[PDB]
This record gives sequence, C-alpha cells and structure tokens, in this order.
Amino acid sequence: GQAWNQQGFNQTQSSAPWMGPNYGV
Amino acid sequence: GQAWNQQGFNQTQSSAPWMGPNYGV
Amino acid sequence: GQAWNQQGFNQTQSSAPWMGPNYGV
Amino acid sequence: GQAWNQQGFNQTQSSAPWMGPNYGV
Amino acid sequence: GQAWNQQGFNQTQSSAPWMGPNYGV
Amino acid sequence: GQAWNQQGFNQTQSSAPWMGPNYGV
Repeated sequence: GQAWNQQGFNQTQSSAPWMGPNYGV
Repeated sequence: GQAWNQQGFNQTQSSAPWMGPNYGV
Repeated sequence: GQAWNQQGFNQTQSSAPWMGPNYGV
Repeated sequence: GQAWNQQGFNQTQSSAPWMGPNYGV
Repeated sequence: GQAWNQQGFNQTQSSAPWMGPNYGV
Repeated sequence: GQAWNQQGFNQTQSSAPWMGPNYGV
C-alpha cells in the first residue's frame, strides 16, 4: 500500500559558554 | 492502505552559560 | 484504511545560567 | 568600576507544521 | 575599569514542515 | 582599561521540508 513518511527532523540546539577565573583587581 | 505520517520533530533547546569565580577587588 | 498522523513535535526548552562565586570587594 | 554582564540569551522556539488539503476517499 | 561581558547568544529555532495536497484515493 | 568580551554566538536553526503533490491512487 501507499505511504508517505517523514521521520527524524529532531533538531537539538546547545550552548555552553564559559569565562575563566576572573582575577579583576 | 494509504497513510501520511510525520514523526519526530522534537526540537530541544538548551543553554548552560557560566562565569568563573569572580575575585573583583 | 486512510490515516493522517502527526506524532512528536514535543519541543522542550531549557536555560541554566550561572555566575561564579562573586568576591566583590 | 568592575562589572560582570550577561545580556541576550533570549532563546525563541517556533513550530509551524502543515498538512495539505486531504481528499481521502 | 574592568569589565566582563557576554552579549548575544540569542539562539532561535524554527521548524515549518509541509505536506502537499493529498489526493489519497 | 581591561575588558573581556564575547559577542555574537547567535545560533539560528531552521528546517523547511516539503512533500510534493501526492496523487496516491
């Protein structure tokens, strides 16, 4: 039989910035 | 039989920023 | 038999920021 | 003077699926 | 004076799928 | 004066799938 499929498309988005130890004197 | 499907599309979005130990003297 | 389906689409959104120990003297 | 800033991070998430006119006879 | 900045990071996520006119006889 | 900057990082994600006119007889 006929069939139309669309699997997947799971779009994952990540963001992990970082600033190092700030010795601001 | 005929069938039209759309599975998945689960879009997950994350954000984990970080600022290090701030010794601001 | 005919069938039209739309499964998934569960969009999850997260945010976990962080500021480090602030020694602001 | 010292300053630690984190501007933006406004994460917007959208989803606009569509199934066309279904003449399922 | 000292300053630590993190601007932007606005992550936008979109999804606009489409299935055409389905004449499923 | 000293300055630590992180500009941009605006990550945009898009998805525009398409299925053509389905004459499924």
